[PDB]
Amino acid sequence: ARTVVLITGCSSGIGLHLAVRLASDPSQSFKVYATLRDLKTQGRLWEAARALACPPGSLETLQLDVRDSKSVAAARERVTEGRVDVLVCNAGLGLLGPLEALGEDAVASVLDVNVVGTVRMLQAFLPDMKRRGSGRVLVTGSVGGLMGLPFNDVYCASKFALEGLCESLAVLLLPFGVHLSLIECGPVHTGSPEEVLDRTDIHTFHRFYQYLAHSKQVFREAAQNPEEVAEVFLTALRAPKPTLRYFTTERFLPLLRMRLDDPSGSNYVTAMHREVF
Amino acid sequence: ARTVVLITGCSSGIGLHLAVRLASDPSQSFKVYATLRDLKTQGRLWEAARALACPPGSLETLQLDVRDSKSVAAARERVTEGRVDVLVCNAGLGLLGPLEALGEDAVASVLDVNVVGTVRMLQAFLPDMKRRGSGRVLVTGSVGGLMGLPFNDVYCASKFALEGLCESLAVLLLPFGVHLSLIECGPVHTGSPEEVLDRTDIHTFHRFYQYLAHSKQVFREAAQNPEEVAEVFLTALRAPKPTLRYFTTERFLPLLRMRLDDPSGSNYVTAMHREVF
Ligand SMILES: C[C@]12CCC(=O)C[C@@H]1CC[C@@H]1[C@@H]2CC[C@]2(C)[C@@H](O)CC[C@@H]12
Ligand SMILES: C[C@]12CCC(=O)C[C@@H]1CC[C@@H]1[C@@H]2CC[C@]2(C)[C@@H](O)CC[C@@H]12
Repeated sequence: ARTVVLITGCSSGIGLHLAVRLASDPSQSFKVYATLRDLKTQGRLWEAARALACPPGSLETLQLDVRDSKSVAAARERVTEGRVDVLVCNAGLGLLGPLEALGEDAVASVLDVNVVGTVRMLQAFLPDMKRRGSGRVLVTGSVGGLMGLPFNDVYCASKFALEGLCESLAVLLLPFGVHLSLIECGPVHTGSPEEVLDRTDIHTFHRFYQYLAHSKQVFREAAQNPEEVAEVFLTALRAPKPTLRYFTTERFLPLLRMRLDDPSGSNYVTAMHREVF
Repeated sequence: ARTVVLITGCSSGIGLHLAVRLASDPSQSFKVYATLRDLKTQGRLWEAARALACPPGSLETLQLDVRDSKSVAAARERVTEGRVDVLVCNAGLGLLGPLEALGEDAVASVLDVNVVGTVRMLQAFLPDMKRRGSGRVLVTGSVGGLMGLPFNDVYCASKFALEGLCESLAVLLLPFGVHLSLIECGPVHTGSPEEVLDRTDIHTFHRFYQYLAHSKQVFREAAQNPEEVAEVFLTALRAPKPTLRYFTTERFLPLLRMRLDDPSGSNYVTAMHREVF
């Protein structure tokens, strides 16, 4: 009857706002499983759910740790309807800093949550979709998945990885009737200094500050409401033939095109260096 | 005096051929540390070294496991010259199959060797390069880093990740005088069926066969000599101002451009589906 949606990473941000947008939809078309790594963070989702007056039974929370394939399987068994019509792979971690200041565990964690975590969800959920010959997968992407950003080396690695993962899968899934799309987000309004200085050189440290200053100004001028981003997920959801990629904004497309039409990377690296520094 | 080169993944392929090309250079400009995960595989490198008559002391082998930051640090201490002029990040794993048939450990291993392994090398070696204000980093890339290939979902994820990692770093390293370049390789002439069938559906299994058939024909028609690929690394090495990206072939550039100029991904996914299936 209803469209069953399971969303990862609902404790804040896009995931939180998408979950309550869908559950509160005036048409009541959606049953939403909002999943979270730590149940102690669920308060914010329930406060938003109340604000939007989600009908009882339109929204349920599950604990799901995308690092643990047992946790993934336990949450899938909790989908009482026995299918997922829309899977939204949104859990993700950022990681910001000079590459040599990043702990090895932090690097592996970002990769595990952002890439392997999405692999675990797709392994768990794609089979029943392929069998039914139907289902929609939406994956939260980033501008940092489409072009490299300084001091985001590992975050960008992880978001570029989701691009390759999803594009590869889409080439195969086409004749199966299962549609996968990336939702490419720019900024969204959702170590300490001594720590970082201890792990890098003064010149890199200064470039980091410059990057942070520029980033803050891009964010204050350009950040989108998660309400507006969530509606782009909805657009993808309802598209009779969805495309592989949706963009939540036109903002970064000129930078992207400059990347796109000089494959040597020389124009992009130059332009981004000037843009930031 | 000599240009000190440390290359990862020298047991076969590009890494093996690049190592002996450099060590055997008639000019004797290069001292090469060819590194390998398992020393039992070093025979092939030494057979090639003899064939090309590398002078004694032009080539040394080190054991290096890019999964282990202690192994990385132990090999760096073995660079008797106390600097690395050229770091070649080439170790890599493939992974081929229906996504749901891939073991979780195999997925994590590919990511660890191909992405985190390269992060470990850059963390270990970039600091002294930035300090000197000089050094060249060359990273073995792939066509699968630039466009998604069906049944290579995790391999492509890993090779897309190297793109984001390197591009992000290049934006920063520009004013430091340290130059990083990807060398984008097409095919290079360097589970059992019951296993895979047990882990997927018959229809995906059949698409896998089709992909393998097409792949084999692309390889037989298009595979390059690693001798020819190694010379593209040399070109990058010697370029007074290197670009971010070198391509070893023009072959896949029409497919890439079609990807590049439809950001929605719709033309690429369609064209690649038709190309393979
Ligand atoms: C990381 C930031 C800033 C913080 C964030 O939420 C993600 C966002 C993605 C767009 C980036 C931006 C930093 C400034 C950049 C790099 C602009 O120059 C162009 C794209 C911007
Ligand atoms: C994985 C393969 C085949 C095996 C290999 O060594 C890597 C190589 C990269 C180019 C791929 C190719 C498979 C066939 C493809 C997908 C062609 O259609 C275009 C690019 C090709």
